[PDB]
Amino acid sequence: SHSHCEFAGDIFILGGANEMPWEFNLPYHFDISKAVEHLGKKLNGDYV
Amino acid sequence: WTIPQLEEVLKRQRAQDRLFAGFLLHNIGTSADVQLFICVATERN
Repeated sequence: SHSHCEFAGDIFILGGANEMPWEFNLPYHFDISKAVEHLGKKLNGDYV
Repeated sequence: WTIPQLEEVLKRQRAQDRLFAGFLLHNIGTSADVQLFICVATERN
């Protein structure tokens, strides 16, 4: 039938060979709202 | 359809053009079915 999708963005993270391994103990927020409406949906819509 | 009147039907069937798909299958150990899906452009489903 179809599968309609749009590109959102790119996120870059540093990483070292000898780095003291760590975890982000808190979540990170990134804006996504650019293309959810471009996909023909409202902010409270459904998507993946 | 007895013998002397189906050969022309077979000739007609061969004369009209056809499309086809090919397989090279072998033993798998358990009898099973095969399903064909025709993916077409629009993404792809």
